[PDB]
Amino acid sequence: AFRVLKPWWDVFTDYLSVAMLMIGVFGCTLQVMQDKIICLPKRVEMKGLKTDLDLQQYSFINQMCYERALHWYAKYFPYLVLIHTLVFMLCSNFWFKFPGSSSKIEHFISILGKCFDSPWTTRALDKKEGEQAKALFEKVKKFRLHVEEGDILYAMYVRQTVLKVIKFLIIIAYNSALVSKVQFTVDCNVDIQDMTGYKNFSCNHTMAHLFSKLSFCYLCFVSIYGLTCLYTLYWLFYRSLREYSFEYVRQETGIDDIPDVKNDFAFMLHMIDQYDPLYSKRFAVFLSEVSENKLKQLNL
Amino acid sequence: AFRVLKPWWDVFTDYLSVAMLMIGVFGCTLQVMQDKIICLPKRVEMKGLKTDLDLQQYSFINQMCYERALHWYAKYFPYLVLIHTLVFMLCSNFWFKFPGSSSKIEHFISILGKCFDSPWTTRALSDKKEGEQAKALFEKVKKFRLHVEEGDILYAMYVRQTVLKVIKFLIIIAYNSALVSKVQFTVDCNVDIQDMTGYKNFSCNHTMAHLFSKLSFCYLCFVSIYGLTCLYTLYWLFYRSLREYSFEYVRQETGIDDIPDVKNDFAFMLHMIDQYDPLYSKRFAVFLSEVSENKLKQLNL
Amino acid sequence: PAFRVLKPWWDVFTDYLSVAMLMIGVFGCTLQVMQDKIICLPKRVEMKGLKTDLDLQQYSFINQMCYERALHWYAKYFPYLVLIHTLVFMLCSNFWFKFPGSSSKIEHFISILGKCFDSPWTTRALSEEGEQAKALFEKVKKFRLHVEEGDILYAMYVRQTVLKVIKFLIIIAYNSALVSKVQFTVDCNVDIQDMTGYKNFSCNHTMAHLFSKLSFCYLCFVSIYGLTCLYTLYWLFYRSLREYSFEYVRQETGIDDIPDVKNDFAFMLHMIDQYDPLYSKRFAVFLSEVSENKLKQLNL
Amino acid sequence: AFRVLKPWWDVFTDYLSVAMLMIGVFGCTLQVMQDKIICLPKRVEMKGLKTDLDLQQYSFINQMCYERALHWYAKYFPYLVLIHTLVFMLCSNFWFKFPGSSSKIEHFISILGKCFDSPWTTRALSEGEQAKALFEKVKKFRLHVEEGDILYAMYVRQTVLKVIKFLIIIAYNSALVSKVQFTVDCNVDIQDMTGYKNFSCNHTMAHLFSKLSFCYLCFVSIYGLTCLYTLYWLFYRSLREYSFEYVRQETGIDDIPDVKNDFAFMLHMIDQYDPLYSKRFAVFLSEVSENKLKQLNL
Amino acid sequence: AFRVLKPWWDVFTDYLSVAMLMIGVFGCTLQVMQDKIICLPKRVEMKGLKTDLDLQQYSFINQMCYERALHWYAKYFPYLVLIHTLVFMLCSNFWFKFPGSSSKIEHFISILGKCFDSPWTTRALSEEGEQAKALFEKVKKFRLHVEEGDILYAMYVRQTVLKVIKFLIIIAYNSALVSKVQFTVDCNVDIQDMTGYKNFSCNHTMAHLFSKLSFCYLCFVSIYGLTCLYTLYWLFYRSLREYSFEYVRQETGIDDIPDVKNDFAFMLHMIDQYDPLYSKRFAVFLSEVSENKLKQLNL
Amino acid sequence: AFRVLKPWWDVFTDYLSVAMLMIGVFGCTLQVMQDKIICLPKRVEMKGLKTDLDLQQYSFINQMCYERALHWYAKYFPYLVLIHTLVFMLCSNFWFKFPGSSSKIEHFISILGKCFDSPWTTRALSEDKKEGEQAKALFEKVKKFRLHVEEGDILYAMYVRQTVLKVIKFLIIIAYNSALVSKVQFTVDCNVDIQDMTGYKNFSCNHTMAHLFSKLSFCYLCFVSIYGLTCLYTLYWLFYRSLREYSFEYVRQETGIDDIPDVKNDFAFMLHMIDQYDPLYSKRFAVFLSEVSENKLKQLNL
Repeated sequence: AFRVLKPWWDVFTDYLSVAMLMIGVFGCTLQVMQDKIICLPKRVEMKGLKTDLDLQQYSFINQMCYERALHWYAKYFPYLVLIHTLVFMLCSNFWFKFPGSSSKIEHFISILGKCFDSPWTTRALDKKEGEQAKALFEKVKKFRLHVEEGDILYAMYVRQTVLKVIKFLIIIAYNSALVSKVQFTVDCNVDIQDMTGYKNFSCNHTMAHLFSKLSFCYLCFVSIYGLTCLYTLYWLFYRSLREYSFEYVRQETGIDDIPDVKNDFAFMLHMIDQYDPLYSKRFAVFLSEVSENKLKQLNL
Repeated sequence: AFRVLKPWWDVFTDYLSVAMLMIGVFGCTLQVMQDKIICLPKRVEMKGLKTDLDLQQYSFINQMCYERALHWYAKYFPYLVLIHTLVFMLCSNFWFKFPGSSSKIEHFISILGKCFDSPWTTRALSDKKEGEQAKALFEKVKKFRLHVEEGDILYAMYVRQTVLKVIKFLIIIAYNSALVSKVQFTVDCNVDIQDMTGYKNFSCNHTMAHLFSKLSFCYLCFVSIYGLTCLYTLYWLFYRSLREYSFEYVRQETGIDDIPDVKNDFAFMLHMIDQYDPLYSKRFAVFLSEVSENKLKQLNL
Repeated sequence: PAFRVLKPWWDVFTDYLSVAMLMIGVFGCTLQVMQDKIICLPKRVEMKGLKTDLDLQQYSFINQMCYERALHWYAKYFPYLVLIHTLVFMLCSNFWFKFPGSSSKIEHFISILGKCFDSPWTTRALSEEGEQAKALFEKVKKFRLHVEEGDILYAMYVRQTVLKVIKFLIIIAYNSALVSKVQFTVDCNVDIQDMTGYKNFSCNHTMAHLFSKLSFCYLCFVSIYGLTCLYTLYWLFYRSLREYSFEYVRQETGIDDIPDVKNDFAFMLHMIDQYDPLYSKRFAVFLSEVSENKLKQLNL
Repeated sequence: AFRVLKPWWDVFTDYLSVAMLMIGVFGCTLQVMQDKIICLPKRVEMKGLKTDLDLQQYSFINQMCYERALHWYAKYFPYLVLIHTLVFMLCSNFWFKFPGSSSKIEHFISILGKCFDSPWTTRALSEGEQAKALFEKVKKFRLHVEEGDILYAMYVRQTVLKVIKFLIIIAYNSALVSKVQFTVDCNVDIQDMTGYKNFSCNHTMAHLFSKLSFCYLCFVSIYGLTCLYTLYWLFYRSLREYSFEYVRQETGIDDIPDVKNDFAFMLHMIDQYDPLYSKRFAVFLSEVSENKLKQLNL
Repeated sequence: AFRVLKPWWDVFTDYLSVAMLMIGVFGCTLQVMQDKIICLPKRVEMKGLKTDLDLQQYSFINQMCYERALHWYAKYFPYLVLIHTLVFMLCSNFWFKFPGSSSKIEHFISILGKCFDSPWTTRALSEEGEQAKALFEKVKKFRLHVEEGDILYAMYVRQTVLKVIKFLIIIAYNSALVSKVQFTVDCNVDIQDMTGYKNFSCNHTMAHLFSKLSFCYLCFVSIYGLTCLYTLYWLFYRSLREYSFEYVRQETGIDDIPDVKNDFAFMLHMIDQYDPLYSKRFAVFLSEVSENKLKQLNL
Repeated sequence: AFRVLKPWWDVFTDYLSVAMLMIGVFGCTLQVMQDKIICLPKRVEMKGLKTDLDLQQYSFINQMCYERALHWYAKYFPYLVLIHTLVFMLCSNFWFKFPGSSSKIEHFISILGKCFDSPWTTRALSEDKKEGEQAKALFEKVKKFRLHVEEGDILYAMYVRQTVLKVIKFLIIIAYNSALVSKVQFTVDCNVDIQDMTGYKNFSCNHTMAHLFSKLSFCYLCFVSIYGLTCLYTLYWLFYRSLREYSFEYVRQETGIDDIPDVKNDFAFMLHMIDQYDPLYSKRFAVFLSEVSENKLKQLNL
């Protein structure tokens, strides 16, 4: 379970991602359920000017004008938003499922769940209990040795953060670059004259008020997501958390003989701190020696 | 079950927000389907005049008019209502959802639950496990009184939340009241798409106008209620100093005149939870006297 | 859930009729926006048809101006008014377990009723363990010490029925005074005479002969439901339910000491009794000093 | 559930397969919607030339033009993408769920899981009935699976075929992705009925189709590169043998046997998921452990 | 459940049936989604001739032409694919759901299940007793009931023969008249008084798409034919009318179990195509010395 | 469920009938989805004649022509198929659902289940106080039910009449379908008289969905013919053996316990019809039907 294995960063990131997906879906829905460009030939008691063009030559005119006079961004913005949202979504689903980094999370979560609600921790401040305590101590030592050398628990996190930050920067730049070229009334000087007669036509993209407005809203939302990502990166460069400073536990437990948590164990403890400040205490409790000997002696 | 600390105000808030969201959804659904503008040129057995304009010049006329004539409010009111309603709904839920502030409320609620159910309180109100449980509850009460009674952080967050809600309510009422007088039926569009189409001035009729305007008033009305609730809210936390309680009535009630008058976060939480069921306060304050510790020790002894 | 016994027949009939009225309102709104509304034509006063010579957008301007300033306020937005009134009635009916004191007292009473209805010791005493009887007795003291001190829940149903009756009267008045304005063929004289060309016009509001009939049906429902609330006046006005006197149980059980409760305990007891005359007998056992003394002696 | 027996050459490939299925679905949907070709007869302040052709002869013109004047790839690209994607999925599907050998894989998985948490495993690292049953299961595995070939060959072909398919897909969707254009120049002979001989056509979904085709080219390149790396891994380890050296030297047991053929292949493949079940299997397969268990049976 | 009797033939048959049903569904979806034959009257600065005929007359022309010009395979092809697919799918999956052998299938399944995880079976094969004796006696009685009568040795044979015949017929028809699914044809309808013109040229819009799904379906039919031919070859090239527990005698220790023939032979031989050792788990009940040893242990 | 109370005849019947319903449904779809008669006015390098009729006068022409020009069978075929299939399906299951005759079948099912595998049955058929109690209870229940049921004929009359009605309906369906199947053609000729309004009197109509209707009707005739053949065969097998008296002659001769007599009327019919599912429950229910079993149970009570 990752409910406790998710800092304050990755609930706001998740909510903003879901909001972006909803915005993109609505934009694409409006793009599909519309009429798009509707162009007519420029003519350079009132009475209308009878253009005298059929209902198929007008379909050809509109088709050529759309994909020869409307810029790149204005015509596919929902697709670009959807793709970038997919990138920022499945760039935060790797380290929880990447190759070789799946079993360790489950093992650590199982250990944390198992070694939490026991009488020994409360009594810190018959044969079955002692045997279970010794088995838990041996398993904890074996697991801590297991996650002690190959530490894919910061490289994955740091890499995910770096990719997220780079994507945020590029997305903001691109979005703010061309969001000035999505206009309503374009002047398509498309030259197909041997068939449809008229030379230059004017065009009026239908959905170009929701396009710019949705682009501004999406740019603001992506700005918030990028600032949150930058702050999360800053927390990753504010203090070397590759080892844990088990000073509070050692001082306020009376069992100050446990080794200091380092590498993946320290990373997991620091992350769990954002959930509840007792899981690392539980691991340290089932990470000592004198208390283990006392448990063995009380087992008999 | 963080429901004990949610007064009648936070109960009406969810319902009013749901009503506003439903109104917005219906409005957007209506604006999506029905053809919006139907504009025609003007003349600025009586036979009908023949304009002689095709079925694409008519669509261009309609598209230009329904983007250069109809005002902003009438064009996009449902979206504004949806955004404002979502913001208002989110604001109230961000008092206990503050990152890292869920712990204090959870501890207070669980400690109150453990204090309101033990038989030790009734025994003191006139074995072996009883004294141990009473002593452990007293120790937990001291620990919460040590940590959960450190600073008035929570009472400094609800005040800000209520102030923000009031400011938003004033803004929403002002904007809607000022600009809900420009959603009209027969607007006049004077657009110079004249060489292309043929005629200069025209009249337009936003089909889904007389409905939307009516809906607006409903929203305005609903908004008032929410704002009004906030008003009474900004009288529970303003007319009295809710950061220093006084459990003198309960102490005189059960006889033990030894439980002190709590202050700061403990006082705020007690005085806020009391309005839901004003009896758990006495039970909670009961496990705050040295008589309880002495009785637990003697019973254990 | 678990509230099936807090409803006399009046509540059940009201729920059924309200569901039906909501269904009718939904169907009405679907019809009101499902098909072609008012169709209007311009009055023009060997056979030969008269050629009006009006296009297919001039006609839509005519129809839209002549079906928003000619049909009366009832005929146009009728189904919406029906839906609004149905929702108002539903909220008025189901607001007995939402207010704070209502929820608290209802929770306490429901818990006590569930505990007592499955009390084997109650049946054992009624035939002529250990501290479970004492726990039940303490729970009963808690219940009829918190709940049985005032009529907090007794005014809620004392006002909700009144409000529902007033609303029923108002609805009958409105839908019966303005139900003669839904006429099929209306005459609209709108002065859109320069744009379209012809001044006066006649209109047929196609979906009228159905809708008007529907209104009658709606009134019929809002009649029967109303009368139901009327009888709910009697059970709240016939004899003072402020006290419940289980005098019959005293003779039928052999223990002439069961208390005669009053106030909100009495109200809830009488109402639950109207749902089923089986909970009172079972719950009376843990309400007498004789049973407490018998349990205390049997412990010895 | 075959979740452990899946190297890095089994996760990214599956994900890219899902992506290919999605791209094909979107393309097929788009071709289902929209209108396709819209063609008009050419002339082989200016009033437009009145073509003056009915509304059914125009449908005849468009129907002829979009059948005799649009290239094979561009006319049916989404269907081809879907078919090729399903084909490349099916081959990988039977790799670990082959028709007539799924029993062996499940048996090996069950035996490995049982051997993972043996009570004597920790004792050797530092009550005989369960150990005896596990020893019997291990003996059954050594008798049946170790003598059984024709399991590594399946995982040889289920990577050999995909490489050829990837090369062919790149080749086919390489050249014929320059003949998916916008405007064509149809010159058909329907002149006695429609009236005009040569006409110009403008396929509607062509730019988006070209973009989606380039995207599918990139994703297929990724999948093919993953397959090529997997094949190179198979061909750059000679991993049809077992050499219990690390677990033996780390435990001290001097009776660890060497597995060949199917057991060796399974060990080498699962050796990417976690290098711990191999130690448990080696411990269960050490005859000194069996002798110690027999002595302790007293 | 009954999946135990499912050789490679059953897997291939189920898969190809799914594929054929998919192709037929995708065809009959488009069979009426788009518009069928668009036909216009032939005329037997370029300027377009004006036909001058209304919309209803054009609808009548199309209706007469695309029912007097398009061949009995170009028009109702998807329905033919669907009918043939249903026949070739319900011809199989009839052994397991036919009265007259459904009880036999149930008895075979129950006998397989009962003599599979017997507590004494572990001891007997590797090296409580009353239950094993009861199961053995019940199995023996069931075998004696099913000993005489090939009520199951001919059902599968006839099903395979039927599928072979249908495969040959389908690969004859659908490959002999796949030369008429075509684009523009020449309708020579005679409706001249009403519409106005005699000879018309037509274009069946979904032509060079049906004539490709046709080759796809012909390939799928060929594949299912190959699988059915191999199954038939397995059926009538080796003597499956009598089993042989030769390996059991030389690999278990009880050299007195007889060879069950007829229905028991067919059921055992078919099961052996899925997992051989399972038969061994029942072979312990095929020796009377096993019952004697069980009685001795119970003694 | 009395699935075992159903011969092969009703195994395929309530299957083939299902198929019939399917065809009907499809037809109804192709009756409401696709179009119908598109009739045009008759005229008794050329240019086409311009009829000069609008898109509503053509609607009135088509509506009158395909209501007074297309015969009754072709106008509504599919509804007839659905109704006839419904009649056959309803008459199919009026045996085990009628009021006042479901009880006997349920009692027979319960008794057959009790006696199918009973330790006393095996003990008597091989060559505990609870065992004796169960055997005595079974013998008492069997003795009660034997007098309870086998007095009338409410178990053979129902099936005989149901088969008779099904055969009659199959005959009628074949007659009607094979009779008026030469009146579904493409080009019918509507010489209607609406000329003061439209303008032309003699017009020709071409029912759009005609050939598909003829093909589906031939299919339905074939399937109903198969069902009729099955009904006829079952009828021959039901009225030739005189199943009102069943004697376990085979069981008596292969067991030698000549104390179970021959049942009569309804019990005989129920046993003989159960004989078409599994001839193992028959001997099982026959075993606890002799004085020897009750006598042995009474002796074992001591």
